[PDB]
Amino acid sequence: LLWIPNATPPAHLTGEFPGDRGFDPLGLSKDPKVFARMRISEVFHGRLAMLGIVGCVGQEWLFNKGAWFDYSDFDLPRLGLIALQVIAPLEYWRGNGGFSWNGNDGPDRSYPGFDPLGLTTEDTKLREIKNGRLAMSAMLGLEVQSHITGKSPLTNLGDHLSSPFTANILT
Amino acid sequence: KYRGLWFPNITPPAYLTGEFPADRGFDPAGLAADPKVYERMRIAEVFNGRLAMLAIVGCVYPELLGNGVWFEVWNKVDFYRFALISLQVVAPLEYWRGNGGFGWDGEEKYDRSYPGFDPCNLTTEYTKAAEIKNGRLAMIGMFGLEVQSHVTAQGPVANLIEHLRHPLAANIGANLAHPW
Amino acid sequence: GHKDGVWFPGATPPAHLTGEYPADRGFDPLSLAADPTVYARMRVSEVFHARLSMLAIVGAIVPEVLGKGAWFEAGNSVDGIKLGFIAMAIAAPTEYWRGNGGFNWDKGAADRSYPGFDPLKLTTDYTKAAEIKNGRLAMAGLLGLTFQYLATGESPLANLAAHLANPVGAN
Amino acid sequence: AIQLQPVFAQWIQNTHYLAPTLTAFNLVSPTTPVWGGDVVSISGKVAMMPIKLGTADFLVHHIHAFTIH
Ligand SMILES: CC1=C(C#C/C(C)=C/C=C/C(C)=C/C=C/C=C(C)/C=C/C=C(C)/C=C/[C@@]23O[C@]2(C)C[C@@H](O)CC3(C)C)C(C)(C)C[C@H](O)C1
Repeated sequence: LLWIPNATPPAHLTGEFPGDRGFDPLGLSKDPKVFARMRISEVFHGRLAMLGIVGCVGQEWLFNKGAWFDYSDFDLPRLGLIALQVIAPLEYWRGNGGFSWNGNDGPDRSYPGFDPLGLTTEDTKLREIKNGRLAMSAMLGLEVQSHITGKSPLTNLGDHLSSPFTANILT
Repeated sequence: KYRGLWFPNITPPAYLTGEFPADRGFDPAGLAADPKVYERMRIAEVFNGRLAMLAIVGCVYPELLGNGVWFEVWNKVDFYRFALISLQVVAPLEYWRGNGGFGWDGEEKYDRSYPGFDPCNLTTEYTKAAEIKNGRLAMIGMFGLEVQSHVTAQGPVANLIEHLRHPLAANIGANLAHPW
Repeated sequence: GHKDGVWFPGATPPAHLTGEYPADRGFDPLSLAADPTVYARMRVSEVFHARLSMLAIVGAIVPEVLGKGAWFEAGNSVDGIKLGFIAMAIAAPTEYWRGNGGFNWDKGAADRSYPGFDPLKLTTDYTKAAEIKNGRLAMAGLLGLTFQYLATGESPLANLAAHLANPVGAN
Repeated sequence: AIQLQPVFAQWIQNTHYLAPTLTAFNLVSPTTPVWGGDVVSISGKVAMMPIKLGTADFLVHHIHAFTIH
């Protein structure tokens, strides 16, 4: 499984860890420990992006709140202060690995074991990674689309669906 | 003695073995590492819990009956008389609870956590765990009531009914986004 | 092992406190430091609470001396929410780095209480025991400033100006 | 007198009446007048109109639950 026809798998990535399709052209994960951190960061960027994309489409589609780039409604420093106070111990404990000062105890800091239904395997890890990459792509799309089309992403989908050959990337 | 833990893959403290009801390996702040304190903590946990269970029914039920809200009771009721008369009534009862009996030296050695006031012989090491868990739930609840009292300034049944009627316009997010 | 004495005339030190760590005066009636791993953490927290209190009791007084109002009038002179947001946004990396003992994912194993910032080489046992001593004052002081403002309602320095001209009739 | 109000069914009725504004957004009017609103009347005669529930509705409903059980 490769990202283009036969680009020779770069030797830092062999194919043990899920989501390997032999990419890494810049060789950013040439060292094993930086690869380890990159893996954490990939899955975490993924999971946030998936919440984010559901967030932005859901608020405009399902809850009729309006476009996601409208921020004039609420006071941003207040939400920021609240959000940072709430997120601080949770993002410390995640990075830490637990609650102790020397804390590297207990669970894994990428897969901490919050599965009631017991559905964690290599395949589901791959599925998580693949949906994460798609969501990251989508979230980048939303930002760039917001700055080029100047209107809501569902409005963008409306314009492509109405007339795809006239309304596309060469707007 | 298999027992569950409060957080997935953690390891329990070594002084929490499961020897006592409703142990879930939860003492990160190490407040029960010494055994004699763990004895008192155990009595305190059951007693704070029992009082929170009484409190939370006491707070909810007169508001359900339309007799008033629990944190507004002190404009119809004088606090200082209530608290004087209550401490007069409670004092010999609390005394005897801590004492272990009526005698000056304890004498009639009773359990000060689990006396025998049980006519149905229902006491097991399971019902003990149920009493603890219901109590912990009520303590968390009474914390909720107090914070909700300050933030929303309405009663708890009113707070529930508001969430049910307008779940998006009456929740912690919306109530803390505004000055409150 | 207590050369420098104890908190109460004839008191026995607790069993976990054996005069080994700085500024131990054998004071733990609630036995919060019985577990050693917890006491290791407790030590760092006390020193940090101490170092934060000393910058705070200065910051509550030294502005007032230069005629800027008291500490409870600082809300008039700044935008309270906004500075609170930038404080939380700047504390987030630096507190994480303090806790992690470095910048890398897999911890650092630097002393996270006493990191090594000392170009004057004053790091001695006396100074460690004076950090905590001056610290315990400043915490007690800050506990005063709050309770003085709740019982009175004038400025901190005004309460001192009262007590010299009103020894009997201060309380 | 001593009221027994069917508060769950009232809650459900209200939610069904407000549905066209959030939870069934692309719908114009609610599914029926029963949930609330105005009287539909063809010529003089009433086609449909809101059906309100109170103590009497509570007792009959619990009689129904009894006889089915
Ligand atoms: C792998 C590799 C390479 C690469 C790469 C690539 C393509 C990287 C791409 C990265 C990418 C594309 C990362 C996106 C993340 C998006 C996130 C986390 C956003 C969350 C956003 C959230 C949490 C949104 C929140 C909100 O929206 C909500 C819900 C409502 C709004 O009202 C308010 C806000 C906005 C707050 C190289 C460099 C090419 C060579 C190397 O060799 C190997």
